[PDB]
Amino acid sequence: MREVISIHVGQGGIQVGNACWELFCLEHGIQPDGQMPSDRTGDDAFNTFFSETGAGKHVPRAVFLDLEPTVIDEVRTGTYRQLFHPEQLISGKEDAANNFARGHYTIGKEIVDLCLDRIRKLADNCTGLQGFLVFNSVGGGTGSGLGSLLLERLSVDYGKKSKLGFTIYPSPQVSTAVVEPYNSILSTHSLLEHTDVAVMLDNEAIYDICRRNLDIERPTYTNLNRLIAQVISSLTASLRFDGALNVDITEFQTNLVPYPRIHFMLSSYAPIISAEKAYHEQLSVAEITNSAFEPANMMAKCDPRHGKYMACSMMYRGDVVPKDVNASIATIKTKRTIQFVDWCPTGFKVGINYQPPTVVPGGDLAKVMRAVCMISNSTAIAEVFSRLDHKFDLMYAKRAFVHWYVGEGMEEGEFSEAREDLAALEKDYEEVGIET
Amino acid sequence: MNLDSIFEWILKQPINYPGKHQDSQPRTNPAYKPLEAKAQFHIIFKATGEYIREKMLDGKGVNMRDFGAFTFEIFIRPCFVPDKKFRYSLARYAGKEEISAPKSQHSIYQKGFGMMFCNAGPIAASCYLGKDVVSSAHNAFIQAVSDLTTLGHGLNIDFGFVKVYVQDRDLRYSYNQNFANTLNNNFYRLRKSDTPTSEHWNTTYESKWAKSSLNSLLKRPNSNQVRNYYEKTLALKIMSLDLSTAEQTNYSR
Amino acid sequence: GYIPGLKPNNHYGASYGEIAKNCLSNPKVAQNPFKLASTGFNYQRHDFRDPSLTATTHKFGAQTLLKNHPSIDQKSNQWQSQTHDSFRNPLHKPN
Amino acid sequence: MEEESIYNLIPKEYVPPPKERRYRSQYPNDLPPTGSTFINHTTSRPGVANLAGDFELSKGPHSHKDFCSTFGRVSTSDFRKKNTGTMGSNKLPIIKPFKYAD
Amino acid sequence: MREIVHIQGGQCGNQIGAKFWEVISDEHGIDPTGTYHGDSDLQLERINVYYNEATGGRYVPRAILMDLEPGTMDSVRAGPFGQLFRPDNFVFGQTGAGNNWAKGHYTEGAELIDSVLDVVRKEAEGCDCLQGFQITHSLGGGTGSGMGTLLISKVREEYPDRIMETFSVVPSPKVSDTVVEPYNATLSVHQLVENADECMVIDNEALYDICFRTLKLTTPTYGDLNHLVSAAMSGVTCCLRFPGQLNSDLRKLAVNLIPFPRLHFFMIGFAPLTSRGSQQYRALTVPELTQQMFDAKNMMCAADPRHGRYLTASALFRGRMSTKEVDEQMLNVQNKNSSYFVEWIPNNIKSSICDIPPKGLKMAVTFVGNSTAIQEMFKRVAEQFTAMFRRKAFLHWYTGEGMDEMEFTEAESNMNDLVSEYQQYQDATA
Ligand SMILES: Nc1nc2c(ncn2[C@@H]2O[C@H](COP(=O)(O)OP(=O)(O)OP(=O)(O)O)[C@@H](O)[C@H]2O)c(=O)[nH]1
Ligand SMILES: Nc1nc2c(ncn2[C@@H]2O[C@H](COP(=O)(O)OP(=O)(O)O)[C@@H](O)[C@H]2O)c(=O)[nH]1
Ligand SMILES: [Mg+2]
Repeated sequence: MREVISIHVGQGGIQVGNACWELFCLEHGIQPDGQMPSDRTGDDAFNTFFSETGAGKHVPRAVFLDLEPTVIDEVRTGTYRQLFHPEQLISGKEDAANNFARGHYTIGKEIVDLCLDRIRKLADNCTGLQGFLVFNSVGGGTGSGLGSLLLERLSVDYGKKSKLGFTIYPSPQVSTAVVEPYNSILSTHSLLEHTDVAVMLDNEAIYDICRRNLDIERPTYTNLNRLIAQVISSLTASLRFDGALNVDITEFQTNLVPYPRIHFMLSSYAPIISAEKAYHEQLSVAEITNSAFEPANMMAKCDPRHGKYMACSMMYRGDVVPKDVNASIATIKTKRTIQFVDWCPTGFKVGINYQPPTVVPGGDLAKVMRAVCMISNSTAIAEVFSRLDHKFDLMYAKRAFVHWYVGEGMEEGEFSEAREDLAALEKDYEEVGIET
Repeated sequence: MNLDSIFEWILKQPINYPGKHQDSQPRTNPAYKPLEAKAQFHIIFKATGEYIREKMLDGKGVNMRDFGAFTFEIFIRPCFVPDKKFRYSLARYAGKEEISAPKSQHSIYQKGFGMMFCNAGPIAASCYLGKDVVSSAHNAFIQAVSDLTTLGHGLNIDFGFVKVYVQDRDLRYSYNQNFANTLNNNFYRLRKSDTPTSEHWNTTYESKWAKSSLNSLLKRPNSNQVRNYYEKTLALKIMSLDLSTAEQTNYSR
Repeated sequence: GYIPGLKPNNHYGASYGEIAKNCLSNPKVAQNPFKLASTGFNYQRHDFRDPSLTATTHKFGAQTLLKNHPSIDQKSNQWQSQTHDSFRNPLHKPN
Repeated sequence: MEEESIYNLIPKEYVPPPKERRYRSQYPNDLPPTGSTFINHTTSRPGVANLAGDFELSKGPHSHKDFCSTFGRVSTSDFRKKNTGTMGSNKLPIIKPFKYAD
Repeated sequence: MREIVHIQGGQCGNQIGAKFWEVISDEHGIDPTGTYHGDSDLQLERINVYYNEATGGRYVPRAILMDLEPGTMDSVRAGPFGQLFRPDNFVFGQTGAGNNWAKGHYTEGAELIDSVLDVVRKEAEGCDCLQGFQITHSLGGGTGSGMGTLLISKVREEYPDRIMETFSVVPSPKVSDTVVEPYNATLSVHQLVENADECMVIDNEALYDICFRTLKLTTPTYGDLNHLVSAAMSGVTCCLRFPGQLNSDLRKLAVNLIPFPRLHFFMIGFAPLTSRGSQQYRALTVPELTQQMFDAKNMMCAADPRHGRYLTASALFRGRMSTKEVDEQMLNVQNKNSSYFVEWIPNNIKSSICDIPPKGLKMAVTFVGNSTAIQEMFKRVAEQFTAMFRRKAFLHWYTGEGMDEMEFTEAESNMNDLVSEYQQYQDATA
């Protein structure tokens, strides 16, 4: 009776939702056609993600948005053609061309109304709506712009419903576009006061994880999407599987957000081990939680050793026992390389689930009986904000590429106020981090 | 319609003839004040009229893009043959051939002798206006076909030495006798080898333009004086708001 | 993106999915009756002549049009639209 | 409600706070990532970065930065005199007291 | 959906367009009879970008062929794939321009261009969603450099919101077959820099050098140069026509390649080009593709890219490859050449991936780069222009057809100012 609605906007959001929904279908046993696996053989656990249509198949509680017809048309052609509602894969006619102003003032206005129609058409059906999940690529025009418009409209239309954001900021030095700081800072302004929880998913860190652990020297976007889907499944499995210590979606904001302004945080996962050397180690809960807190395993390119810890939420799925979790937490607390802020004596919220992680054919991970996904709030996140700020100031000093944004209806003063908002956001973190 | 009602006809509906001619445009030279829409539209046609004969005084004739062609026939007598689009507007006008040309010479430029273009360059420079606004103004007026398609609306368009009449659909024209005798005096103009082929680089364009018939249509004002007046007026523009404040009394004197 | 048969010969009143299925499952849209290749040698192999010519002059000069026109099939709309049961069962799909 | 009076004339102006501080950032602009192995090509680094979380990341013999590495190129009197080369000038620097103990 | 139309004019433009349409027909599997025989499904999904569907099941390019002389088009019609082009779009004169800019822009261009404007309007209105226009022509020819520019101005003022592309053949001073090249080239450049949204210059002498040095073939011909130009042309729209890891259309390229409106001149290149007796020895990998991409000899223009600094560049990768190695190589080549990359913009290279390599190939890359080194050719053209203008050579032909030296003075002033403000950013420091 509890439902979460996933919003996928932009090419990155679509391509991560593909893996997420493939993982969900495989984990719940639903065929790509949308049916139970043939005439070979319900626990009513699929209700969190799927809904019964009254005759046979299930329909995912998702909506796809894009202005580029290519990805959506190719999805429609693909083998998951019969799974989604035909009018849930909303597609545009012209791309925003990496322009935030286009997708926020010119093109996205003719599609946001239809998206709102579809989203309320999905929301009125569910009775126990837990919240919303949104996936978008920040370094993209239509992605950031449409995400901004959707968040702004959803806030006023719904009020107290929680929203979770899994954004992908540009990497510190490695990227694919040349104008991404602009729409990056603009979307940062848009989401700062509109999203309740933001989870950092920089690509460079995931490339590092793959190279170091999975021993893959030729990785593509598919591996990154599979890892993100595993993170999402580990986060959500408490809402649909029995466990010894349950945590609901409403029980994350109330434990990881000390103040309303500060809700930016990064995630981690463990174990991430290739099958060639996977279980030639014991994978006790102690070493998997040690690997999770290891700084090199951060899913975002940040060093927690450079700042204090605010709060930590970690969830174990498998055959863990609370006493072992307590022992591991005590060991981590006694460890000196990791330090917590003074006004937070206890900073761990633990959840336990008995559903072991599922494996996908053609994947890279190994079939574990134990796993842990940890999301932490720390003051060290400000380094990415600082390095992103420095990049923007270089181009903006010489009016570089500004005429492309001004000519699309955006006022000149937007950049200055966005810079001020980044400055204030940085203002918050260092002030709260210092000892009283 | 005496070449002035056409100006009124073009102006009173902006939607049917949109363009930059409908509103005033700043002059290229700041020493010249702008002109209102009707005044600048008349000034342009004055300069074009002066431009046409000056080229026509030479052996080279001129034509418009879609309104007739100022040519001449050599056995020198001009006729101002019309254009095909302008010919379509005429209904009872007989298509009598004037200039005898063979099948080889098909384009109006080829069957001509010294065909020109009436470039917007010299016209814009003479009137101290932009090139685009003059071009748009010509395109606005060259749409006399729409007025001509309507019944009646007789036209006697002068713009200088030619005198062309337009009946219901008939076309008939008259020429200045003095200009006609001018063509038949000294017409070295036809051939090209008369010049010693040395002054093409020795003589600058400014010397040729200084002695040209253009740039003498309008009086040249004092650039310093008009700037002094404008700056003085602009000073009174902004700060004359208050009159009460004195801070300098001078009661007795 | 471009379901082929819809535009050139406009399809009549029916569902978009149904007409798309009909114009994709149809023959043609493939196979070489002429055996040319896109690489550019069978063009000089072939002749490029249309066998629908005759003669002219001194009597009639319009000439019959190309084969891009139906024949025999001239048959009224109510005939196609209204038949009782001789169609594929809409919901048969053997299990 | 509202009350009419003379003193309501000449309404008061709007006086907002002048300006908030432009910024304050204590992280350096160029922070080398801990495990960033994007950078180890043509360097004696076994597929891992510094991994020590060092702001500077001092570089030794190989490094990774060159001005004109791959497409660089666009006098008789000038030449190499006595000891301009690396292996010339068989001389040594001067001494320091040293610490060791730390 | 987001389809583009093709406009070609002049002898060089028609020659380029013939080979371009031959390559397009081959890569979409279109026989000279216009019958689709693609081996896959998605060679037909996006075929409407260039091919219109008519009754009888045949496909047709939405191209307009135009010139003042019918001599070129009657020859191109009799060539291979000549039945694809449609004589209804063929508009021709009967006089020609004779390598004169005045004739091809004022007398014959104006009176004849109404019909081609009509046909372009018809095609554009028939198109559902027009992505933009592309035009191929030469600046050393009379009818081309004049009439193509006038048509560009007209279509630009009629569709300001649509994008515009041109593939321009700049004349070269070493191998020059026309003695009046500086005049019409400068005149056409003056209007092109003002009107065209994107410009990509092509040099015949650079093509000669590339063909003789990389391919190492003894007998170059215009066919090979046309083929290389056509491959480079199709490399830009590969991402638009086919799915890929990172889709990118022409609008996205302009945003990422245009820092300021006036700087819209690019040089292009294609990889891999290998001598047929050596690719058994070469290895087709991402590093090899990137190094041949950034090699100066591979550039399609005589300008040396290492004489200036790259403002920005774009790379279009073709083939099933991961974003891993492409972005690694981009970052490495940018870090290793800090001298040649301007420093006040960080990460000035854009990378896009599409999954369709050219037929018979596994991987290929098309390079579009904006570098401050294009000013050199403009300077050398200008120096010839002023030297041959000071003596008033061959100006009687031009002044006998409506123009005066004030237009030339205005054109040369704009070109020199463009060069100055174009090299201004080369020396700029943060
Ligand atoms: N992690 C990850 N990021 C992706 C993926 N696909 C795209 N991105 C991100 O998306 C950014 C560029 O935006 P696009 O995905 O091309 O498309 P967009 O965000 O919708 O914006 P537009 O290009 O205007 O359509 C890149 O910088 C990537 O970081 C993916 O599969 N995985
Ligand atoms: N690449 C290429 N260039 C050509 C071709 N034909 C002519 N050119 C170039 O075009 C220039 C002459 O252009 P021209 O024929 O006068 O152009 P037009 O007046 O518009 O017909 C020469 O300098 C050639 O370098 C061709 O087939 N391919
Ligand atoms: Mg995109």
